[PDB]
Amino acid sequence: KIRPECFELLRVLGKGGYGKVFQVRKVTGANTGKIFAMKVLKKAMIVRNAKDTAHTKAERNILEEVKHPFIVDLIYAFQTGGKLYLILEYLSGGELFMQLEREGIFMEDTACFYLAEISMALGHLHQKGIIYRDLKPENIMLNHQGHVKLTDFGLCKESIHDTHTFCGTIEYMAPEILMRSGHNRAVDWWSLGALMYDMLTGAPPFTGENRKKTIDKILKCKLNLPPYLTQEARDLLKKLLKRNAASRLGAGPGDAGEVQAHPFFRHINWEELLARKVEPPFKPLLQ
Ligand SMILES: CCc1cncnc1N1CCN(Cc2nc3cc(C(F)(F)F)ccc3[nH]2)CC1
Ligand SMILES: [Zn+2]
Repeated sequence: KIRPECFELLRVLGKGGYGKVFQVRKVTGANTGKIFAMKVLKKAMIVRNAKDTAHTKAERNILEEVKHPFIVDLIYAFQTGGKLYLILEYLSGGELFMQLEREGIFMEDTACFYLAEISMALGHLHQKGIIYRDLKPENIMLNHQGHVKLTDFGLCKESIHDTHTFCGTIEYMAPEILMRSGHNRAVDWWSLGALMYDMLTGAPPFTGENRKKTIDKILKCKLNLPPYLTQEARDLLKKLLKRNAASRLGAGPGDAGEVQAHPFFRHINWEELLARKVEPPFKPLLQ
């Protein structure tokens, strides 16, 4: 019988309008002493909104349904009168954002490793009919070894809200999401490109002085390909960051297989990648 009393709270990892994420220690059962992450949602906040209530259901369904090395693991889920609890694996490696912030610009080999692992996670989600939408580098964490974990499947984590599409940065989201004109898994391959661009140039591809100007630039999609990148990196970017969603690399029947076949990923051994037998560019434990 998993209860809130089965866990002691250690610290707040995140705080938002709908609740909190804690680092916790399990103090009962065979897992006594194990460290987890605990997401606690406020029911009252959520049930007063039909979309959020659906989104909260979707989150738990997704987590219970996916199982993949590069996607965060759900260990337990329960609820009380006022709270919904999700017990996730604790990831000690931080957000991908922090590595990018420290490094300024990734070397291409570094970027390739992360994008390669992410592509496998995306392919898994798409097989399950799930769209990730937003690969801004805060939405990707690293485990203790330095491997990728997609984490963002639930409610908007902001305290102030703009519907939640526009509540955080929109710089990594596809034009057709911003226009609300209907979309599909192709938006993830767009977002992979935006993240790649961020990794290799220091900033996402389309940024304006304000929110209005940023949206305009994304819709116009006039990509500036820096001349310094390899031909492979440039070609992959040009095929991901396209306004015509159907024509994006990855948007076809092959999905992730299409992207993973690109010359930019030519040195990647996918069997070894998936088994996490490939040495990551950064080791959080050593940092
Ligand atoms: C739960 C997976 C995880 C595993 N291991 C270590 N760190 C992790 N997280 C990943 C998520 N990250 C961001 C975040 N999501 C949030 C959601 C909320 C919400 F309750 F929905 F309002 C509030 C604050 C939030 N902060 C906090 C640390
Ligand atoms: Zn919001």
